[PDB]
Amino acid sequence: VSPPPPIADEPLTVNTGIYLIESYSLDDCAETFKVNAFLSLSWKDRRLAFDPVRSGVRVKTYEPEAIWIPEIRFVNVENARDADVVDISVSPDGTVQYLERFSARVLSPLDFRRYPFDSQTLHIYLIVRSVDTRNIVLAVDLEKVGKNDDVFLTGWDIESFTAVVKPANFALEDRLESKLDYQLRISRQYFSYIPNIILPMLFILFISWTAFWSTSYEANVTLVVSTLIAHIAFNILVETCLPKTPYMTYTGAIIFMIYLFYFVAVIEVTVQHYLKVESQPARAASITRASRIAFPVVFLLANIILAFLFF
Amino acid sequence: VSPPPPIADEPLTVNTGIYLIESYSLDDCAETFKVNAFLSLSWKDRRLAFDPVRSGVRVKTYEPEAIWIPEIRFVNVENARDADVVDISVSPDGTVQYLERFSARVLSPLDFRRYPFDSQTLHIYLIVRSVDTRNIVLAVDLEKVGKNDDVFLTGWDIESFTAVVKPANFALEDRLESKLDYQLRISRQYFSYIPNIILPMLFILFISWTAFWSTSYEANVTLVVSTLIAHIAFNILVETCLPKTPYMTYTGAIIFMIYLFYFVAVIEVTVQHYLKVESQPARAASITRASRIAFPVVFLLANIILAFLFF
Amino acid sequence: VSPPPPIADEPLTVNTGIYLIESYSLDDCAETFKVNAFLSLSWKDRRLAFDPVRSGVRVKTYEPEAIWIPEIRFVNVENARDADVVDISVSPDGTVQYLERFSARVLSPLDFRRYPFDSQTLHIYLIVRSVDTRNIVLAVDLEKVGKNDDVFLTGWDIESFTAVVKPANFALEDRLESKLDYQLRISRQYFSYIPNIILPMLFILFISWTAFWSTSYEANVTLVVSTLIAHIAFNILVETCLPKTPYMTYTGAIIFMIYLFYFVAVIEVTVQHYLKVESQPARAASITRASRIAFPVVFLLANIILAFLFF
Amino acid sequence: VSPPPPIADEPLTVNTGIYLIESYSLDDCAETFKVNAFLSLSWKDRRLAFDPVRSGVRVKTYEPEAIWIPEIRFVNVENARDADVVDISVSPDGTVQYLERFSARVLSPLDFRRYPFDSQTLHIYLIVRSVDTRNIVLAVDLEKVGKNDDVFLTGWDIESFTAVVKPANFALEDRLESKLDYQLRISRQYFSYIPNIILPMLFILFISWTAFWSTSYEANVTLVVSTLIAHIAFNILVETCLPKTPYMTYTGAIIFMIYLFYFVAVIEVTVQHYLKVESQPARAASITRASRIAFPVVFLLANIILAFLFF
Amino acid sequence: VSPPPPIADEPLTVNTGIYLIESYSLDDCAETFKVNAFLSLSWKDRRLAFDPVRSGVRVKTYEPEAIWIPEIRFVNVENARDADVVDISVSPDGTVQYLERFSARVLSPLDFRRYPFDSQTLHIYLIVRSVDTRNIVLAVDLEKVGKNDDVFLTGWDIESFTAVVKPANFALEDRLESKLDYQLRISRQYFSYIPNIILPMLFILFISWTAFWSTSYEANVTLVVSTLIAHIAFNILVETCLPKTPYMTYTGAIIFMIYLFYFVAVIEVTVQHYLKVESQPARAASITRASRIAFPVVFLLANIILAFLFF
Repeated sequence: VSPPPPIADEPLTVNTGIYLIESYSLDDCAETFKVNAFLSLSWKDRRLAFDPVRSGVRVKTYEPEAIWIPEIRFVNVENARDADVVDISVSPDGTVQYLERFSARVLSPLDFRRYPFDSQTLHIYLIVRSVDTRNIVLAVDLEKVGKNDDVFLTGWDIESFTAVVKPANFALEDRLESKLDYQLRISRQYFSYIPNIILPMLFILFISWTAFWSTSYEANVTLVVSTLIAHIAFNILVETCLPKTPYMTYTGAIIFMIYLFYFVAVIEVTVQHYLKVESQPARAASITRASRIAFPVVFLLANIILAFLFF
Repeated sequence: VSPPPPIADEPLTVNTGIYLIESYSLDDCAETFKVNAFLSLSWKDRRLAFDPVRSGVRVKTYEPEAIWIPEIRFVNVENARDADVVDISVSPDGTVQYLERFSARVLSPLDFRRYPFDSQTLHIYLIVRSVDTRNIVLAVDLEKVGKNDDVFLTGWDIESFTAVVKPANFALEDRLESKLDYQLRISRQYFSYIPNIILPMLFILFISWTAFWSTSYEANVTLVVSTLIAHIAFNILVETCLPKTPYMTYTGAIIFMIYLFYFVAVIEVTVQHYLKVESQPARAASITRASRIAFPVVFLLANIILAFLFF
Repeated sequence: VSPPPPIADEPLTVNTGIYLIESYSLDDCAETFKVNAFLSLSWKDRRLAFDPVRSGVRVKTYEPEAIWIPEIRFVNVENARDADVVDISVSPDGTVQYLERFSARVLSPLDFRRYPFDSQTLHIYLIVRSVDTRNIVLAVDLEKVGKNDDVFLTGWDIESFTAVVKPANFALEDRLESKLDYQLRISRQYFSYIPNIILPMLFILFISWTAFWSTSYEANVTLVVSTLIAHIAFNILVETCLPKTPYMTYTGAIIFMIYLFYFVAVIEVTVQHYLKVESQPARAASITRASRIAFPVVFLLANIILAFLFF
Repeated sequence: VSPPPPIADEPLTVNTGIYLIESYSLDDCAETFKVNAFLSLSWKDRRLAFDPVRSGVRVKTYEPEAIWIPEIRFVNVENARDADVVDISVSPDGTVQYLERFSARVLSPLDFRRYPFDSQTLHIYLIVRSVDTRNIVLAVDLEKVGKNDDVFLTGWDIESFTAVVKPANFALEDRLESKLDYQLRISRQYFSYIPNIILPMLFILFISWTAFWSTSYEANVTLVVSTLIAHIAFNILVETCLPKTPYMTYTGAIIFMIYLFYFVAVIEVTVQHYLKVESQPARAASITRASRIAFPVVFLLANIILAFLFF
Repeated sequence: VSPPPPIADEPLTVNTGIYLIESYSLDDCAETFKVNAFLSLSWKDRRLAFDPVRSGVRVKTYEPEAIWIPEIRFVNVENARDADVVDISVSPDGTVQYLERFSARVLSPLDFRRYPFDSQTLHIYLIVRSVDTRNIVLAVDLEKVGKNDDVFLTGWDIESFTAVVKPANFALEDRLESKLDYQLRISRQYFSYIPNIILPMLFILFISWTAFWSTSYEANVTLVVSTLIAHIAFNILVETCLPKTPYMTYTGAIIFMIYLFYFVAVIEVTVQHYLKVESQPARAASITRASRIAFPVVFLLANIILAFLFF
C-alpha cells in the first residue's frame, strides 16, 4: 500500500507518544541507556473511513500488513528497536491509532563537567522520512507521553519525561525529515560518594600532612610515599568507568590537585631534610611549621575556587 | 481471529500459573535475574465448545494460529520472553488450557541496607491489555503455581514462590490493564562472608592496633599506613559489584568506620610522637595506654549500635 | 498432525541418544558449560508404515512439518537449544529415525569442597511432556550415546559421557513427564596449581617466618606486614572466579588459615618486642625460638588435618 | 528473480551512497567501530518500467521480495549488517532508488605508533559480486555521501567522511568483484592525557630523583623502590586496552624508558652507598651531585629525541 | 528433494573451497577465533542437466529451496555458522556451483609450551554426513582455497591458509562421514614482549640483587620484599588471559623460577643477618660476596637450560 493522498496540498501529521515502562543500564562509559516503552502513533487515512451503521462496528481492528503504516525510526539507537505491535484501531473518520511495545539501546551524550553532582538530559530522537506523493510531519500527543510510577534508574533520580512539541523539519538526501526530541531528565544520586569515596580519600591525604609534625626523614618518606600508594590503591578500589573528555571536569581537577599535593609534600620533606643536613635547622623548622597551615589552607582555598568555577 | 464475546457484559477471566523450572544469574549490580518456567493460561471460549459424542475425542488440540489466544506480557523484563508453546487443549464446554515454556531476564530492584545478611522479594509482573470488544482480567490458579525441587540460585536460599491473588486493574493508553504480582522470596547465604571477608579484614585492622604497644614512630608509621594499604588491597581482592544506593547500608557504614579507625590511629601515632619529642612522655604514655582499651572498646560499641540500627 | 494412537493401552517410547561433538566454556562462577551435539530420536508411527515393493524405496525421507514429531526439551538449559534437523528417516514398519545437531548452554551445579582437586558430574536432563491421546516415555539407545575423540574441556580431563537408562517418570501440572539423565564426568587438571599458585604462596608465607631469626622490631614489622601485602597482591594476580558457597571448602579453609598465620605472626612480633622493652629478654628469646618450630609444625599439622577432613 | 538483462553487453552500474547517522564504540583493542547509517542504492531495471498515465502514478513502491535487488555486502564487517529497508522507489524508466538503514561492527586496523597523539583513517569497504547473466559494477553518488552534524565518536574528532570514487575491479573465484572504499578520518582528543596520566606519572618519577639530595641508604631504597610500586599501581589505575603491536610505539618507548630510569636510579643509590661504606665519600658525593643534573637532563633529551623520531 | 542417484554404485563427490575475507578475535583463553569467509561447493546432479540448444540459457540460476543441496557443517564451531547464499549456478551437464558467505566462531586448541615465541596451526573442519540413497565424500578444489591480501590477525603473522587434500572418512552413528581439514598457520608477534614485559621484569629482579652489596638488614628486607611486591604488581599490570595447561610451559617455568629467586634472596638476607648477630661476620661476608656472582650466573644458566629444553 501507498500513503493516504492529501485533500489539498497539506502534509500528513503523525501524532506520536512514548510511554516509559522500564529504563535500565545507564552506562556512563558508553554514554548509552536501555529503554522498554510503548510507541503510540496516530494519523488519518480517509481510504479507511467507514459508516458505523453499515459495518455494525464503532471501531475497526487491522493487522499491520493490511494497511499503510508510516515508517518511524529512532535516530540515536545502536541497533533498530525490537518492536511488537500491540493494537491498530481505526475510527469512522479514518483516524488510525497504532500502538507497539519496543525495547532499544539509546546513544545519548553525557556532560561530566559536574560529576558526581551532575544532572543529565537524555534524548530519544523520533524521525520520519517523507515520500514522493506527500510530506510526513511528526507531532506530539502530550496525553500519550509519560512513564510508569515504578520506573527507576539505579544511581539516578528521574525528574521528568517530556517531549519538545515543535519538530525539527529539515532536508536530507533530497527529501524532508521530521524529527522529535523526547527528553528524560535525570540527576545523579551523589549521597554515597561522601562516605564511600570523598571522606576516605581525604583521610589518606590528611595522613601525609602528619609529616609536618615530624623531623624524621625516614618516617616522612614512608608517610608521603606510602600514602601516595594508598591513594592510588584506594582509587583502583572505588573507580567507575568515566570516559575521556575533551574538556576539564570538576573531579578531574580535584584528582590532579591531590597528585600535585603529594608531589609538593615530597618537595617539602626533601627541602626540610636538606636544610637540616646543610646546618640550617631554623629555615627547615619555619618551612615545616608554615606547611602545617599552608597545606590545609591552600587545599581549602583551591577547592572553593574549583567549586565556584564548576558550579 | 477476535476475542470470545460475553454472554452478559462480564469481562474475560484469564487464569494464570507460573511454574519455575530454572532460576539463575541473579546479578546484584544490574538488579536482574534469569528465569526458565512454564506459563499456564486458561479461559473460556464458547465458539470452541463441542459435543464429545458426535465428534469422537474427549479433548481437542489446536495450533496457536487456529484459535484466539490472549496477548500476555511481562512488565519488568529487559526484552520480550523467549516462548515455546507446549500444549493447547480445549474441553467440551470451550475451556482452553494453554501451556508454554519460556525464558526471561527480569528487572527487579534489591534492598542492600542489610547486605550481606539480606532477604529479597523478587517480582515477576504478568499483564494483559483489554481489547475493543471486551475487557480482559487476570486470575491466579494456585494449583498451577510452584517450582521444581531442584531450583537453586547460587549464593541464595529460595524461601517460596507465590502469587498475590488479587490483580491490579488500572487504565493505561485509554484501555484497562490487568496486572498480577508473582513473588520469589530469597535470603542470601552469608556463611562464606565470615571466613572469606569479615575475619581477615578484622585481622588487618587488629594489626594496626599493635602500634599502641610500641614507642617507635618509624615502626608505628609502617604499621598503620601499611595495614591501610593491606586493607585496600584486601578489599580489591574480595569485592563484588554492589550498585550505588541513595541510602546508607550496614556494610557501607562499617567500611567507612574502618577508614575512620585507620585515620584516628594515625592521629594517635602522630600525637604520641609529638609529645615525646616536645618533652612530655607522661602524656604520650597515658594516651597510648588508653588507646589499647579505647580502640577495641569503641569499635565493639559502634558495631553493636550499627547492628541494632540496621537489624 | 496428532500423536500415533496405541494398539492396546501402552505408552509411546521415544528412544533417545546424545553424541558430543564439542564441549566448551565451563564457567565455574556461573556453573554452566556449553555443548554442541547430536540429538537422535526414535519412535514408531504405524500411520507412516509402507510397502517397500509398491513404493519402490526401502527408506522414506520427510521434512519436519510433514510428520508428527515429539516435543523434546532440556530441563537445565538457559535458553532453548539452537537446533538444525539433519535427517528424518522412516523404515517400512513406521520406525522414525530423527537426527538434529544442536548447541546449548547447560546449567549444572558444581561441588567446590575439594577444589582444585575436584571431580564433577555434569548433567544434561532430557524431558518429554505427555499428551491427551497418549503417554510419552523416554528411553536410552546406549549405542547412540557417545562423544567425539577430539572433545576437550580446557582445564579438565573428560572421564566419560553416559546416560542413566531408567527415566524419571512423574506428574507435573496434571500430565506425566519422562526425564532422562545424561552424565558427563570430568576431573580438574590440578597440575598447574602447584608451580603457579601453591608454591609461590607458600614462599611468601615462609618469608614472614624469617622474623623469628631477627630481634629488630622495625625489620620484623616490614617482614610480616609487607609479606601480608605480597600475599594479597599475589592472590589478586592468580585469582579465578569461584562462587560463594554455603559450605566450607578445602581452599577456603587453607586461605583463612594463611590470614590467621599472618595475624599470629604479628602477635608474636608484638609480644617479643614488648617483653624486650619491658626488661624481659629471656621470655622474648624463648617465645621467638619456640616460634621457629611451632609455626612450620602447626602449619604442617593443620594442613594434614584439613587434607584428612576434605579427602 | 534474476538480474535485468543488458541492451548491448554493458555492465550494470549500481550507484552507492553512505550517510552516517551514528558512530560509536571505537574499540582500540579489537580495532573495530560501530556505525549506524543509510545505504542508498540506484540502478535501472527496464522490466520495471511503466506508463505513468495508465498507472495513474508517477512513482511505484515495492517490497524487497517483489523485485531483483543487487546483493551488496561489506568486506570488513564482523557479521552481516542488520538492515531495515526504508524505501524502494521505481520511476517510469525503471530507475530503482533503494534506501536502507543499517547498523554494523566494522573491522579497521589502527596505527598506534603516535598514540595518544594519533590520527586514523577508518575504512568501510562496499562490495558486489557479478552474476552469470551480467557484470555488476559499483559507483559513488557524492550527493548521497555524508554524515549527520551530531555524529560524534567519544574521545575523537571527526575530520571527514568521503568515498574513493574509482572502484577496485578484480577477479575472485572466477567472477568479477566491484569494491568501493568509504573513508572516515578521525584524530584522537589527547587533552585529558596531560592532567590525567602524563603529569601524575612524571610527578611519581620526580619523587625518585629526591634520592640524589639524601645520603640515607634506607630512605633512598624506600624512595626509589616505593615510587616504582606507585608508578606500576598508577599505570594499573589509568590503563586502557591497547593491543600488542609488531612495531615500537611512542608510548611504548617512553614507558620502557621510565622503567630503565627507575633501574638506573637504584644503580646510583647502590653505588653511592657502596663507595661510602668502602671509604670513598668524595666519589659517592660527586656521583650523587652529577645525578641531580644528569637524570632530568638525560630524561629531557631522550624525550626530545623520541618526539623527533616519532613526529 | 532427495540426493542425485549414482550411475553405477559410486559416492557423490562434493568439491569444497574456503576463501578467507576476514579473520579476527583470536582469544587465547577461550582457544577460539572468528572468521568471515566464502564457502564454495560443487557437485554433479544429472536431474538438473539440460539441452543448451532447446532451452535458451547457457547457465541456470536456482534458489536453495528449488534444488537438492548437500548438508555441510563445521565440526569445531560454537554455534552453527551465519551463512548467506550468494550464488547457485547449474551448467548444461548438471554441474552445480554453490557459493555462500559465512561468519563463524571456531574452537581450535592452542599449544602454549613456547609462548610468547609460539606458532599455531588453526583448524577449520568441514564435514558431510552420508544419506540413505548414497554416500557423500568431500574433496578440495585448490583453485578455490585462499585468503584476501588484507587478512590480518592482531598480534599474529599469517603464514598460510591451506587444506589437507585427503578427507578423513569414518563411521559415526551407523553412517559414513567425510571430514576435511582446513589449516591456518600463524606465528605470534613476540617483539613487544621484550620492551613491555621481559626487560622491566628483569630490572625489578636485578634491584633485589643489590641487597648483596649492603649489610643493612632493614634496607635488605625492604629491597627484597618490596621488589617482590613490585614484581607481583607489574605482573598484574601486564597480564593476559592464558588458560591453565596440564603441561609445563616456558613462561610458567621462568615465572616460577623468578619467585624461587625472590625466596632464595630472602634466605641469603636472613642467613647473612643471623651470622653477623651470632658473631660470625667472616661467613656472612663470604656468603654475600659469593651471592653477587652466584645469583646472576645461576639465573643465566637456568634460563639457557630452559631455553634449550623448550626450543
